[PDB]
Amino acid sequence: AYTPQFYPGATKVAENRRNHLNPNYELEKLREIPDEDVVKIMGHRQPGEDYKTVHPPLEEMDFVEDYARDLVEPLNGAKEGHRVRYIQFADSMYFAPAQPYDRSRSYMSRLRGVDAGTLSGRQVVECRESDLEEFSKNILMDTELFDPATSGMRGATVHGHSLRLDENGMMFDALQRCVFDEKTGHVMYVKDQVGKPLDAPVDVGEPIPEAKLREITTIYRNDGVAMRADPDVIEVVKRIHRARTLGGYIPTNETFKGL
Amino acid sequence: VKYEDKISLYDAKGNLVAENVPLEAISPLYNPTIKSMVKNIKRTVAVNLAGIEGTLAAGKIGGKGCQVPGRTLDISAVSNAQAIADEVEKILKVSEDDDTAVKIINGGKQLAVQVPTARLEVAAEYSVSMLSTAMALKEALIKTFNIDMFDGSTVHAAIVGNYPQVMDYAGGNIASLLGAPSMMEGLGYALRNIPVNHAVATTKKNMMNAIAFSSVMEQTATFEMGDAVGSFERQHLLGLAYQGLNADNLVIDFIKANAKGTVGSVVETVIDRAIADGVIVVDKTMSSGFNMYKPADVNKWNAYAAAGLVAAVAVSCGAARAAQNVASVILYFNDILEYETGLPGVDYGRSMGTAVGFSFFSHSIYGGGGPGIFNGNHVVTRHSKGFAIPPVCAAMCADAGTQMFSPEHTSGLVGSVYSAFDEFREPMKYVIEGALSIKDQF
Amino acid sequence: MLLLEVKNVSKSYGDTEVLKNVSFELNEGDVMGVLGRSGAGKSVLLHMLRGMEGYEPTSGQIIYHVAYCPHCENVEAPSQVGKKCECETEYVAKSVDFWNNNEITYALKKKIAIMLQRTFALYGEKTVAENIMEALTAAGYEGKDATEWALNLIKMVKLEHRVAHISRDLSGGEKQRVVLARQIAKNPVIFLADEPTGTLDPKTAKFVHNALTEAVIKHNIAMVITSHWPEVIEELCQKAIWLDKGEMRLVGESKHVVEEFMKTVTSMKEFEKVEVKDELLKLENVEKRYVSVDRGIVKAVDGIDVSINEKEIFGLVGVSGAGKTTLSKIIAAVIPPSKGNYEFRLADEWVDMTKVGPLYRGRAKRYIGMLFQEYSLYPHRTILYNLTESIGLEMPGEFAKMKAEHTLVSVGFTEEEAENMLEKHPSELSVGEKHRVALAQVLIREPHLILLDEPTGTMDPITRNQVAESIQKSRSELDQTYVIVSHDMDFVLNVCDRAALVRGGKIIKTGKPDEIVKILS
Amino acid sequence: RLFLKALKEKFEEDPKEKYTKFYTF
Amino acid sequence: TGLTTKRIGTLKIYFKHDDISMFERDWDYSKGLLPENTPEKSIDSGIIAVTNMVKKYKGYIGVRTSSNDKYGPTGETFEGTNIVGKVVKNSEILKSVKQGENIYILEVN
Ligand SMILES: Nc1ncnc2c1ncn2[C@@H]1O[C@H](COP(=O)(O)OP(=O)(O)OP(=O)(O)O)[C@@H](O)[C@H]1O
Ligand SMILES: Nc1ncnc2c1ncn2[C@@H]1O[C@H](COP(=O)(O)OP(=O)(O)OP(=O)(O)O)[C@@H](O)[C@H]1O
Ligand SMILES: [Mg+2]
Ligand SMILES: [Zn+2]
Repeated sequence: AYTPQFYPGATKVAENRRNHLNPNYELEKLREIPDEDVVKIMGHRQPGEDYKTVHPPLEEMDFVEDYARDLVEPLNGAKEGHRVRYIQFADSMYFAPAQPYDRSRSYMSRLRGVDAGTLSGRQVVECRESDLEEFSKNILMDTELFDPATSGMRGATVHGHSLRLDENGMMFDALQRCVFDEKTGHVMYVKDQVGKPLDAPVDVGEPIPEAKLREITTIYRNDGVAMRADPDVIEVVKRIHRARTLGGYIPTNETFKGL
Repeated sequence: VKYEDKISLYDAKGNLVAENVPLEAISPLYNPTIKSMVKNIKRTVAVNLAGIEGTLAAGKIGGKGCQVPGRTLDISAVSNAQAIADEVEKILKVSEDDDTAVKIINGGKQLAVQVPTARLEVAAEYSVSMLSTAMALKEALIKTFNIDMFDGSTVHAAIVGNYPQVMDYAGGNIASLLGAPSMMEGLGYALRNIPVNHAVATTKKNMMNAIAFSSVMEQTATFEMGDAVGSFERQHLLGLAYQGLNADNLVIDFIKANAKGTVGSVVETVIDRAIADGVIVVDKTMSSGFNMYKPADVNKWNAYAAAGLVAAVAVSCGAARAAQNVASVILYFNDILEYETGLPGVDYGRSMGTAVGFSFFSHSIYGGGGPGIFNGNHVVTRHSKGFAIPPVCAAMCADAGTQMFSPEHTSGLVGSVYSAFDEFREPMKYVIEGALSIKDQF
Repeated sequence: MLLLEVKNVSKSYGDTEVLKNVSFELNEGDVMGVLGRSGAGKSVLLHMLRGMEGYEPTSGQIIYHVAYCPHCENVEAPSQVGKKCECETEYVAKSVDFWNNNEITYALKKKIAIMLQRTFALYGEKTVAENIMEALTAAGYEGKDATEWALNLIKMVKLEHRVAHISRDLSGGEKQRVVLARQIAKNPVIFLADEPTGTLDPKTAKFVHNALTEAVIKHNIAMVITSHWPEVIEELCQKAIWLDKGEMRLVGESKHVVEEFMKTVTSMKEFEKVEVKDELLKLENVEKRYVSVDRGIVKAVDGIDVSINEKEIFGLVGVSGAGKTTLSKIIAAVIPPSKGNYEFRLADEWVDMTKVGPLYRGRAKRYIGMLFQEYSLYPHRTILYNLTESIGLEMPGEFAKMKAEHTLVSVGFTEEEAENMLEKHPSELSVGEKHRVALAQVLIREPHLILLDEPTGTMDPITRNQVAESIQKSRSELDQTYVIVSHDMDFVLNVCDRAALVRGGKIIKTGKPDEIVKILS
Repeated sequence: RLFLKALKEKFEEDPKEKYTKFYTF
Repeated sequence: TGLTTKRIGTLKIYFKHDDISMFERDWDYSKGLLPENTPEKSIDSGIIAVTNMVKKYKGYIGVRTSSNDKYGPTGETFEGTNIVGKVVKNSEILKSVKQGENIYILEVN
């Protein structure tokens, strides 16, 4: 067979990117947020009530006979028939453990039937509501992919990914969805990801210490680990660029001899 | 012969059809089936008689929200139908053994007219079909119901709609699969006008047949653009064979291997297959591991990656049963493959750029419409030369009715007209048969 | 003549004979009743007859005998063998054997209708008309034909007040009737109905029942209907089976069978009296209006003044669409009112609750738990995870298992059943086992005010009496106040003390459940 | 049970006590 | 436990059940309790452990006199427990100490 490498490089940032891309790597969990708390921060549905449906279950609807379409097993939320919801994250440039393109690549490498979108200060994944809640609790919130200070589940107004951290080390939030409770040392979400206030604040845990954030981040920084210390990634990027250029010029084997 | 590449042809169920078929047997310049589809698209006109009757009864000529009081004609086009079709056939007739065919669709409320190829042999462009059909329909309506001489302009406005003022058929009831040649994104872009929804509705929501239809149109268009000329012809033929026609059963094999899998598992299976077939080899191993890969056959590696792209879209959109995932799957399939192997993606980044285009076109308030209206004659989607559009057909075929731009909402007339032809309803089977008919001449 | 046979089939699920020795025969037109306890195997048997994934037999087989067109793939009734097609060809008779990959299976599967238990197979965003219109168009008919039916149909399940209303914004039994009206409108060869009426009130249930007859029995379509609630099994089926834990305890004429079943039964436990203690909630002019620029105003709650007196069980009875779920969601601080006051006496202070936040509604929302009428669990988690880890239990994980077991036992499971159920997924339970698990999930946090939207609905009289004594014991030993929305009257007599009647968003009169009964009749 | 009452009294993380920033003043 | 200042530390019994004896926590020093020494196999008897920030009861210390393959000395799973030390010499006093009583420890390295 083929043993899959995931990312070039020898530094800790490349190792963290490889770990995020690896579906067989168990991400270290750092907090326990209950399922109903994740649902409440998500703000899509009331916990305890049934999922809203967009179509009948796949057994009820009649489709044409398609051999290639029926080879793929659908998701459970697709089997019952559920609306497609989203969960959106903002990641600070100051050593957040997960980063937008890294998030999108890891989501599309690890999860089935997801819709990943990458912006500079935004990253959103869309899926059926039950499966989306499942991997939001299991992977997105409780593991080392999330830090309540340098990252945040937020839709609507997103700003502060490139700004400096506040006095408590948290990312800037124009709507202030999550605040810092100095009596317990924990970050508490007082609003959901879109902005309406929550009736009961939910503990997402305490901020990750900066020393651990240096080890678990996936961003390259001059004050942390720079790409000049990782020449293998730059060489792979340059090889990809040269291969694209040679393929766009003349896509033959003799023109790729100068690769 | 000039290409030593041999392909094995498979049907939509993954069963073997023939082996050692030459690569040029599926070429648009050789395949009789592809020629027949091109000619049929060029000469087929769809006429909405019920729309003409409704427009003339209410005086709804013009465009959106336009209504002329006093210019209302009460004719019965649906009730007559057969007489109008006979008159249109008689006017459009050139020889007695003509290919003029005006058939009745949905009990008189629609017409599917095929103008003869004699009128297209002396035409520099395909627009002779719609203009000739419009003229024949105007004459048939004026002669069948005794329209006054002062209402022929109203009849023309109901049939065609604002044509001398607006160089298009906007408010009319006559349609074709191809738009106006002056409304193309680039020169030679006429064949990339069929949207995804039209291809899905024509193939009756069949996955492999819609993929084959979209790929045949896109690669025949690249031949029309002059792109697949010289050193690019082999790469476009390999792309057509492996992405649309399931050469060597690659798409079906990848889908079967990744029934429970994700996009990354599809990437892994594609790399494993390309290593096993000798398409790619190890270039060098860096200090931190990561043995770099280089293509031993560049065009074959591009074809393998395109087949894997189609399979990844099918796997992810069959897992989700929703057609909204196409842009992300293409984008991050190419990204994961590139940063996993150090190898170029499909179309050397053009597929990824077109996936970014699909992303901003179908996922934002800056976007407009869904993936069902994707066609290569759009500024957003024109950049990939027939490598990003055929996966969208698989995505829309895997959709469980969660899209506003469903094929039923946008392409019911197109499906009812063009599903009658065998080479359009099942393009894969008849393209394979046409390739089989010309095996021995290479 | 004969439609389908059932050979000696024993369905097992890993040393779990959910069903064994099941065999019955049906002809062209007859209603067959499947009567039994909760978890007996009725839903498994109907998914078995439907041919859904995972319901393949291990021992036996079922034969479907149909009519068929080899050029048209239309399946029909076997009686059609001998008649003329809607295409060319005459017809051919097929002994389709399900679970044998027999082509026709696909066409036959399209020709059979199923009413899923506690699952609304509707498009949600396609209103009421387009949902039914879809059914017609999908199955065939035509502009006029469809229109005629659509209107004739919306009349039968009684939905003329919600025609352009979005079906996602409907209310429980209304969605049930919408799914029903979608389910007749396909011309089936068989209509498998799992709990066709639902937790529906007497009157609306009667309409559903007559609608079913008016249609399926007219087109002599065989009926397989389950209800472990007999009075329907009799008024609908002529031949009914009684099974117990997957084994046919009896197979007879429906009348005798229902008799025998009802003898096996138990009476209620009329608990001891209780004195209540002070007012806890006070709602003053609560209104809830759903205004649309395209369908009119739906005044769900139309001015409602109620008071709950602390440790007491309060009932809310009414007809479907009266506004009970909207009221209960207003009480639970889930849906804010358009107008009106709600104060909750936490201990002596009345927090104004139409104010969001921990400083205001939150205060009382810590001790408010609601079981929804359209409930759900977490299907990717186990039952033990659902009671303990999914909601957050304030105890270490080693000691949460016996707490969840105690809660399941208090709900009305045995020790063996609760032990076997803990390491299981919600998809492996029955509708009624899932309902009791959701009730335990609400109860395990021990909130003060508990809202229970239809606790019963799929419980044998015995299971219902169980859930009932549960609520009563917890109210007295734990002074928990309850608000109950229900349709079973005898539950209100032997459980509730101060029920209220809701009619079109009003409160009419509040009083004793017997007084409410003589007001109703 | 006695153990259930002991667990409830010993492991009750009261939100008013643990999160006085929000539920109080 | 106070071993930073004196030579003998004090542990207060917080909760007790058969084999398990959990000690009190300090909600002032339990801040950077990242998962550090998480068990890989079944925990052996007489192992002192502290629950990390993963679990809700972070900082609580405990020890059990038996061995199990699923739960740590504090009732949490292995991913929520980090092993800090073990009891070496003196035993059979954890089974005869009531709740709220203080036991005294001495480091022997
Ligand atoms: N997928 C499954 N795997 C294992 N056991 C199952 C599965 N589905 C159902 N069961 C069990 O099989 C038995 C029959 O369940 P079924 O849903 O048929 O009950 P029912 O008679 O319809 O009762 P109810 O009134 O609750 O609907 C129950 O014990 C149920 O827990
Ligand atoms: N979100 C909504 N938008 C519009 N109308 C709604 C909405 N929710 C409920 N309604 C309508 O308001 C009425 C009251 O609904 P509610 O769910 O409160 O009824 P109910 O008394 O619980 O009935 P049932 O017995 O069916 O549960 C119904 O006719 C329902 O269709
Ligand atoms: Mg059931
Ligand atoms: Zn037929």
